[PDB]
Amino acid sequence: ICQFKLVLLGESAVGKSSLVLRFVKGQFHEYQESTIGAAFLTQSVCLTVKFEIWDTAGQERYHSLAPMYYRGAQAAIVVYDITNQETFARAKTWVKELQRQASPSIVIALAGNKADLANKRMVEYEEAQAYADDNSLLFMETSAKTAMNVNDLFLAIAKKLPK
Amino acid sequence: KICQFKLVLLGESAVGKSSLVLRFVKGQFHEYQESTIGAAFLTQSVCLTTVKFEIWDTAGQERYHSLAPMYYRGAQAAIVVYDITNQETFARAKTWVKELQRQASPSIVIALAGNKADLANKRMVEYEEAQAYADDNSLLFMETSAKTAMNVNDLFLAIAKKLPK
Ligand SMILES: Nc1nc2c(ncn2[C@@H]2O[C@H](COP(=O)(O)OP(=O)(O)O)[C@@H](O)[C@H]2O)c(=O)[nH]1
Ligand SMILES: Nc1nc2c(ncn2[C@@H]2O[C@H](COP(=O)(O)OP(=O)(O)O)[C@@H](O)[C@H]2O)c(=O)[nH]1
Repeated sequence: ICQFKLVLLGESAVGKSSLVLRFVKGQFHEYQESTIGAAFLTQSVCLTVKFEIWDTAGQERYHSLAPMYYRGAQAAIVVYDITNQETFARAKTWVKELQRQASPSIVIALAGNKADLANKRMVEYEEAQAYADDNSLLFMETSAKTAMNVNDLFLAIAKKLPK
Repeated sequence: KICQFKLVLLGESAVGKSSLVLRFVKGQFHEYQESTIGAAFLTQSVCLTTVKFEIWDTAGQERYHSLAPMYYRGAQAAIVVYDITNQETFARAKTWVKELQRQASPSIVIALAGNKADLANKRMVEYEEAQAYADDNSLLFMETSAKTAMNVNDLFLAIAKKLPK
């Protein structure tokens, strides 16, 4: 079993907490408090890769916390909301921050969350894909609400990590 | 440069959480008044860069550990209070330190306050047990008196110095 630390980043309300709860606990409850209720949570994927997952919900404003959150992190997911263009712009700022401040070996994924609300889409799939490709990022659209692509994002990260 | 943070107070009922908050925020103490800060939260600052605290009291809510998600969400600091005249309160402070370490952001700054230190002629919690305990858990520690204001401002100052700039 390989075990790694993974951090979730992104604007408040994009779905960071929901994504971690869906992956770790299997479930979703709408309008819950925006937190994972735990200092960190753990879950695995079999190829076995075990993730210790740190959420930044409630802490998004505090970029000087970066040293602590990124120390010993092997992976990160930057999350945006596909219905909110500003959150995609914001995601780029965190991708940049990871690139400048996290370990040079960190595996970064971008998640376009709330893809169940594709009718209210404001960030084009092809736009985020090009951006992800330009930055050597993993990219998927996700829905914590339905579970669409949630486990599979963590699996894609697991495959990119060292053995 | 005003950094503003959220701070939560934990500890057994009657240790002095509400008194400590009112002393820092309003400057004053009134003995035997209701165990509440009379506000959803209160704000006060410390100048170093000015650090502003939005302070949540748990007085009246101590039983309900299931509220922790809401209280700890977006919190950057916490103070766990005990009463230096009451050993069970110190034993209890350890339970809340453990709850914060398990359930709050890993980045949270945690302080330990031995309150009612003005009643040193009724002391039952050894300062050295408390200090050793604080050291083992990477906590800030001071004894305080909401009643006289001894060390109350300086406790929040010490927390402010440890928080991110
Ligand atoms: N429709 C939809 N709502 C979601 C999704 N993920 C999260 N939410 C909701 O969006 C709000 C914010 O989610 P939350 O996980 O707390 O975001 P966080 O602040 O980034 O941790 C809550 O009401 C969630 O239930 C999703 O994939 N689809
Ligand atoms: N002697 C003394 N009494 C205090 C001190 N702090 C609080 N008290 C008193 O202890 C009682 C409980 O305090 P309170 O602040 O309501 O505790 P809380 O339930 O933790 O909010 C009240 O009668 C306070 O006036 C202190 O530093 N010294």
